[PDB]
Amino acid sequence: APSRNGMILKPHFHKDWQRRVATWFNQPARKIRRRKARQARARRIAPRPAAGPIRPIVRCPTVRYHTKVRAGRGFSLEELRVAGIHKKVARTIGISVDPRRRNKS
Amino acid sequence: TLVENKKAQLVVIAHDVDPIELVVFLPALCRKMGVPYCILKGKARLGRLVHRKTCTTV
Amino acid sequence: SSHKTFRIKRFLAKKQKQNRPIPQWIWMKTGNKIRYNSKRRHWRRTKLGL
Amino acid sequence: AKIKARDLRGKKKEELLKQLDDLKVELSQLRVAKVTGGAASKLSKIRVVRKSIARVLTVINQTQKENLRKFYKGKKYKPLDLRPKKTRAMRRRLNKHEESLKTKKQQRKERLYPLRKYAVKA
Amino acid sequence: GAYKYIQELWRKKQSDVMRFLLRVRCWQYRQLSALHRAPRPTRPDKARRLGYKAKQGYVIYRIRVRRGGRKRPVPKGATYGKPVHHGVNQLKFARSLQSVAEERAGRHCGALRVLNSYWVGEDSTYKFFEVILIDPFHKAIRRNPDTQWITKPVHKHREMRGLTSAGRKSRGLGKGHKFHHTIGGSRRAAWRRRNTLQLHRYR
Amino acid sequence: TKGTSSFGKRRNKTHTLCRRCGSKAYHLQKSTCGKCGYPAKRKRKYNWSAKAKRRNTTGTGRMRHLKIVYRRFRHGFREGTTPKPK
Amino acid sequence: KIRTSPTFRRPKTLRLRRQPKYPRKSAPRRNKLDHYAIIKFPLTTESAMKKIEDNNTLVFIVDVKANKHQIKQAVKKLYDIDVAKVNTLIRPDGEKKAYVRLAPDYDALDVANKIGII
RNA sequence: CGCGACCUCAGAUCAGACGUGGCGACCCGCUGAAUUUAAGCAUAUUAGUCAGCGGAGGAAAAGAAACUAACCAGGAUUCCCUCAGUAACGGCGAGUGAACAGGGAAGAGCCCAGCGCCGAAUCCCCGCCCCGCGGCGGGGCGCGGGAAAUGUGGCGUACGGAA
Ligand SMILES: [Mg+2]
Ligand SMILES: [Mg+2]
Ligand SMILES: [Mg+2]
Ligand SMILES: [Mg+2]
Ligand SMILES: [Mg+2]
Ligand SMILES: [Mg+2]
Ligand SMILES: [Mg+2]
Ligand SMILES: [Mg+2]
Ligand SMILES: [Mg+2]
Ligand SMILES: [Mg+2]
Ligand SMILES: [Mg+2]
Ligand SMILES: [Mg+2]
Ligand SMILES: [Mg+2]
Ligand SMILES: [Mg+2]
Ligand SMILES: [Mg+2]
Ligand SMILES: [Mg+2]
Ligand SMILES: [Mg+2]
Ligand SMILES: [Mg+2]
Ligand SMILES: [Mg+2]
Ligand SMILES: [Mg+2]
Ligand SMILES: [Mg+2]
Ligand SMILES: [Mg+2]
Ligand SMILES: [Mg+2]
Ligand SMILES: [Mg+2]
Ligand SMILES: [Mg+2]
Ligand SMILES: [Zn+2]
Repeated sequence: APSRNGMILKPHFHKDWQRRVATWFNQPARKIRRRKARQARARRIAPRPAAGPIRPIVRCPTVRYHTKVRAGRGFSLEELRVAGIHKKVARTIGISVDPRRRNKS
Repeated sequence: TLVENKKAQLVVIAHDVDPIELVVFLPALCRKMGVPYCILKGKARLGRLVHRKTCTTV
Repeated sequence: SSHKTFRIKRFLAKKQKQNRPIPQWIWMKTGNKIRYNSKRRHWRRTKLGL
Repeated sequence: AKIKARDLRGKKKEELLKQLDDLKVELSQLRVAKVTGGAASKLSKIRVVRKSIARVLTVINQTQKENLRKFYKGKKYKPLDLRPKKTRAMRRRLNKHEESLKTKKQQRKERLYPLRKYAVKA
Repeated sequence: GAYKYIQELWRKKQSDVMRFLLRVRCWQYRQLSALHRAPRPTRPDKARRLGYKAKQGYVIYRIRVRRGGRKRPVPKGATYGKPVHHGVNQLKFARSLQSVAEERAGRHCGALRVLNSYWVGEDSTYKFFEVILIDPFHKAIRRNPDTQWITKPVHKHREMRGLTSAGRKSRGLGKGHKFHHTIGGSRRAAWRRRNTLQLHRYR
Repeated sequence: TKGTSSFGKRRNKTHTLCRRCGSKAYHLQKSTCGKCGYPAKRKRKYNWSAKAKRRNTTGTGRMRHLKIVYRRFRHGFREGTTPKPK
Repeated sequence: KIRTSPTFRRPKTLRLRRQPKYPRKSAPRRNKLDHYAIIKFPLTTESAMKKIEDNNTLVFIVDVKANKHQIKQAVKKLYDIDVAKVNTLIRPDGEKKAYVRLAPDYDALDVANKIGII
């Protein structure tokens, strides 16, 4: 029953919501585990860059973000064949490659 | 492939291949390419030429 | 009944064997809390199921 | 005196059997004495005789089974008793050689493009 | 290659030649029982393109599925409930008849593993499929590095869990904006991810 | 004669002990167990009785093989070898 | 050959006999029901004494898996005596009593004296 | 008439293997209500939820676009924040309800069929010899036996490939 001036609300609590309540008490443990696995991988790959392969320059898709660059998936095959590196050697020497990327300019 | 490349001087075809569709196309192909073709009684006797149990065509 | 099966006779034999009071020499153990056998069974009172 | 197990490995099956039979006869006499009403000494020796029976039998079984394992060691087919009894899944899993053998194509790929060791200057 | 010619033959199912073949084969499979082993695949090209090979350890089972829809097994058509749930006749089964076929084939052949299946005929009251099964403990399969993936225990009873192609077809999974109610592992996974109250420690 | 008088005519039983689960729930005329369904290959178990589920499960019995399995897993299922003799 | 019956019966084929490439089990099992393990102890009650004195019988308690033939052979082996007949019953406790009557030329009193019950 | 092939189909306590059933907190595939809310109730809601059935693993499922976008374009799958209680659905009532882009955790890609070319160049099994042997494997020898031309192995797969 509404009473006086208020804002009428629509709580999505009509299902069996108490059966699915995902708590976050293991969040610090998860952070510790992630950091420990990160250190283990970094020490395993001894001299290689700890952050994996290099990645290319990428423009964000939509008009809202198309003024910003970021890191993409991998370098494109046109870029590889213009740089002179081989498709199957780039990954061995540590360069991210994807055959999906086009080059419109 | 030999028939469609014209390297076969004649073709022998079995008559009782238990899916007939493995060779049902073959006579028309052989006629169109020009090579002679024959139907021989018995894929078993045809496969006796090779050392195998059965052969459809040679 | 007098007409029994081997299985039922064996079961009755086991129940009769376990219907027994405790020996007194266990009452003098160190960490002993048992005072009597609380799983007794009188034929008239408890009918054992079956 | 005190029947142990170290002094029984070097013996032979026939005297092992005769010692076992003598021990069984002694145990039977002890049980008769128990039922008729005897001495606490014999009542206590009953368990000693039983354990002596147990160790004689286990020595016999161990010698027999080790001999049989030596017999079947070189053969390809051997009894399920002599096969290794790991878990069922570990018996069904791919064995070491055939889960490591690999195709010629991808082994050629590995030999043509090995993963290099590299570093990047800061 | 003759396989391409066979491919176009089986694409021209409507011609008189294929009509004769389907009529005869359907009659023969109808005379036969509902679950039997075919010595050879009836469509070698189709089985090969589905993943079959002429080796030892591959078997083909030809099985028959009664045709039609699924009616609700309710006593005397009395669904005690609301009118929305009263229908028992025009209902349909979520899975496909090919998937049902593979399921019962694998169920009978417990020690074998189902790869795929194809269509070989149909009449008014029955459909016929040939299921391609693999014996996982044959050494000719165990020692092949490109097909020993089927020996792993994780692939046990694929057709029961809907991992074969026919089972995947009825799961509504795939890339794109059409399959939005499956993003995640499956439909249940998407539902569970969406219907859960994430309560952070600090909210 | 609805109660006391009719209670006196009960002299032959409808259930006996079954071979599988040992409970007095083996129906004689049906030849089926009321608790586990003995003739059926699969154990009779339902999700609407948690108490019945926990009364007889893996945690309730002797664990004859599976406890030894746990003990052997702790060391990795070793076989064929013996500790270094003195 | 011509057919004289309008039925078709499955022809009888050659059924070859098992030859195992390896025995299923490593060794034959040991007979755990031997003479010593088949007889446990002789009864020493007043009824047993009356029986041994009067009917020339010997009263033993054996295990439930023994039959009269095995009991007779076990008594013959252990005590070197001849056995006429054996009566058996299973007691309400679970043990299986045995009444063993001896041949007329043996003396049950002497057998009891040597075995150790009196 | 007899004999010999192949094809389909039988019987074996034939030689060697494999499946069954249990637990089921998490996972996959089917089946699937009604209490309740709507201040009545039938669509709707509860809810693809409980109950029921089947199938696994140490994780499962998914997964390398028949994608998103309409930008100066991004680029497998899975998870977290936000998008957003939004677009939309709804006796447009009660109620229900995503995804794209953005930031992150992780980051790995590949293989067939088909078209072709290589004297089937391919695989399984039995016997001897040598070694290894508690994951049954390596090598030599058999005018040894089978599978396979109704198609095995090598190169090769949309990023093009072959000569
Ligand atoms: Mg108020
Ligand atoms: Mg009473
Ligand atoms: Mg290849
Ligand atoms: Mg409905
Ligand atoms: Mg449904
Ligand atoms: Mg998969
Ligand atoms: Mg479709
Ligand atoms: Mg009745
Ligand atoms: Mg069950
Ligand atoms: Mg056999
Ligand atoms: Mg199961
Ligand atoms: Mg209401
Ligand atoms: Mg109300
Ligand atoms: Mg009402
Ligand atoms: Mg409704
Ligand atoms: Mg709904
Ligand atoms: Mg449920
Ligand atoms: Mg497990
Ligand atoms: Mg997986
Ligand atoms: Mg692709
Ligand atoms: Mg907002
Ligand atoms: Mg909903
Ligand atoms: Mg996104
Ligand atoms: Mg990272
Ligand atoms: Mg090929
Ligand atoms: Zn039962």
